[PDB]
Amino acid sequence: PCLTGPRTCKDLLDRGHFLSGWHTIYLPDCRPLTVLCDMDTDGGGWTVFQRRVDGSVDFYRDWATYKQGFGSRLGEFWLGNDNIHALTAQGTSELRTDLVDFEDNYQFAKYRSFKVADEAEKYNLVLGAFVEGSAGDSLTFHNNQSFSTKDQDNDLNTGNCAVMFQGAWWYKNCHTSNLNGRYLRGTHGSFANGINWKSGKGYNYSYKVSEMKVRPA
Amino acid sequence: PPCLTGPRTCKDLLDRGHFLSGWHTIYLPDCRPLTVLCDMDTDGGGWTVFQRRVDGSVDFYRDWATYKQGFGSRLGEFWLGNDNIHALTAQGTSELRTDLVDFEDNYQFAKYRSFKVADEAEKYNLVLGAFVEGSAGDSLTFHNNQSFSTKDQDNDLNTGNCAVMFQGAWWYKNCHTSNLNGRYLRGTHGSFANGINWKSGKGYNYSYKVSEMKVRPA
Amino acid sequence: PCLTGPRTCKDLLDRGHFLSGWHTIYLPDCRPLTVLCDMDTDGGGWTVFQRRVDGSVDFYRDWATYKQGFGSRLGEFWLGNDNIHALTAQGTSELRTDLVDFEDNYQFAKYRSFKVADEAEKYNLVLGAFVEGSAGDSLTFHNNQSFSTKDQDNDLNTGNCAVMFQGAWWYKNCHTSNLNGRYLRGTHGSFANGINWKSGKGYNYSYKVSEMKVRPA
Ligand SMILES: CC(=O)N[C@@H]1[C@@H](O)[C@H](O)[C@@H](CO)O[C@H]1O
Ligand SMILES: CC(=O)N[C@@H]1[C@@H](O)[C@H](O)[C@@H](CO)O[C@H]1O
Ligand SMILES: CC(=O)N[C@@H]1[C@@H](O)[C@H](O)[C@@H](CO)O[C@H]1O
Ligand SMILES: [Ca+2]
Ligand SMILES: [Ca+2]
Ligand SMILES: [Ca+2]
Repeated sequence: PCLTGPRTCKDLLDRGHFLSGWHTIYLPDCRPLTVLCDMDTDGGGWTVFQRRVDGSVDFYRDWATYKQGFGSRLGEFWLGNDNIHALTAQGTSELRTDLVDFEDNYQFAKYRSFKVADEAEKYNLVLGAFVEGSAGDSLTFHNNQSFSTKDQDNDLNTGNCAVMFQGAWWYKNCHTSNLNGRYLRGTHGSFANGINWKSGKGYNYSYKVSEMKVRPA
Repeated sequence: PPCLTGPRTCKDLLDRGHFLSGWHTIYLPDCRPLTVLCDMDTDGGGWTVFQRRVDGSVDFYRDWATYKQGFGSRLGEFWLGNDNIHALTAQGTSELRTDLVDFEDNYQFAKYRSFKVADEAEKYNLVLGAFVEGSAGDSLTFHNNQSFSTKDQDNDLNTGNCAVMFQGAWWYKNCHTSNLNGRYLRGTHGSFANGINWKSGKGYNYSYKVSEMKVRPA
Repeated sequence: PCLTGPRTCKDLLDRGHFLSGWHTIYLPDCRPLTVLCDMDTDGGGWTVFQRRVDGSVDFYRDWATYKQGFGSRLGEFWLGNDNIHALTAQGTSELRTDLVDFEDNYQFAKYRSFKVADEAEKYNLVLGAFVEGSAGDSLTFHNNQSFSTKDQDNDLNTGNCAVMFQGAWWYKNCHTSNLNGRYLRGTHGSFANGINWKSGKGYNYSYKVSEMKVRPA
């Protein structure tokens, strides 16, 4: 199947798959991966590597777990850092972030290009220009930063950001966005440890839905 | 353009011991593979679901193209696409079932001897057989023999645009007695007949919680 | 095909399926079966055979229907007794149960082993022994009874305990756990006919989430 197999959800849309769902694709080295395709948002063809929807999965996970990926196809997941690297290493994927609050308001953020490096470079975030988006730009702040988890500190803070904000991210000192934070359901008293996006609903409101997804430029 | 290679319907799949509802691949007429939702439970099981509404998560007020190719998500609401549905019902003779749930969790249903839609050439003309039964009453025969319409394709019998007037996409006459691709208005609504409505069921001013349209070989 | 594909969800996790979802496996007799793998909980690699989550599937069913299996891959289901049998047939696997109340508190129970008797010998519950559950042991009391359903009495009682409590279970005058009971959606005014587990919520409260699952040792 690797021969002439689809490489991204875009190929799958081009080839006539118009329903959002899980399909297998073939990574550059030919490894088959089953991924979530968003065929609807902003013209479709997006590969979704992060989804938050209901609080059912625990995102406070170690480096090994973020490495291989975790969660469920029936709901919330992180595709895996090795997987994300592979999806974004060769070519130019743009990045969309879709956000939904509990009052059912939708907001987004689109970036001109998105790439994460291999495990040897700490899954370094390399992020292109902010394009448009009502959610406002809350990821540029994180550009060119290593990824970190509770058991592996690569931040620019004297503490551990992933522990202080109970998540995992390309934290610097510490964060403006925190989509892998705890599912706190709306406004929360604690500071910045929920699924947050500063420019969007700020450090004190934890989104209901979060999706992170890539498409070839 | 039927495939003898493998399973042509959810019925075939049920027959080969697939007892759980879910997405499965069937083989249409030119052995074109399609992943479809099978209802393995309702009324003996083996129904292929081509329309599903559940939570209002997906926008159903879409244009011709979008309805032609299909839209939505396997995790939730979808319209299988008019090409797909035609392809599904062109060969043979399929029962149609409509299952409906209100927000008190009351179940209603309608059933029809046969259902097909013509190809795009003929505007996905609906061709419906006799009503068999159902607590929801018959709010579909009125639509027998009409072209499909969307908001950017008026093929109806009103001097206006039914799809715009009633925010949906359907085999609009002048205009309708069902509007299952209407807006998801959660129960009662004061607007007229622009919800997930079935006239003989909960009238023109109530929009259902769940709607499912499915076929099965007679 | 058969001699090269996985025979439990564990095998699939060892081959690098880190996300929970439906995958097909091959039983002892080479018949293929598509089962839900929990790749997440407790090291992952669990084949899930029962699942309650939203009360959308009628669990008030007969012998035949429990025999073949019923429900929706998208939601709630019973994998079916001769599958559950086929799975737990040759070898030995640990049963773990996972419960979640309508305020999002987690409770589980593990058992050294779990298997059901075949079509012939009714569906006799052959448990293992309790070992470390925050929801207590509400199943040891059921070890060694036949499965019974509204149309088949195999319990130790004058009336159908399954008709009494609208469930299907290894009953015996009567029950301490009613996982196939009704989804009475939390606090309820009838007795022992919800998705009940004594040690956990008592007899008049019905869980938000229930899952039973197995894994080799
Ligand atoms: C990928 C998929 O299944 N569809 C998601 C949907 O679940 C989400 O609620 C919304 C936010 O844009 O739309 C899509 O991103
Ligand atoms: C997976 C699926 O098809 N969904 C079920 C369907 O069996 C049925 O139409 C309806 C009640 O009839 O309940 C839905 O949730
Ligand atoms: C637990 C299980 O085996 N089922 C998965 C679970 O990992 C996930 O957290 C949940 C989300 O709805 O349901 C299923 O996708
Ligand atoms: Ca540090
Ligand atoms: Ca007109
Ligand atoms: Ca009895």
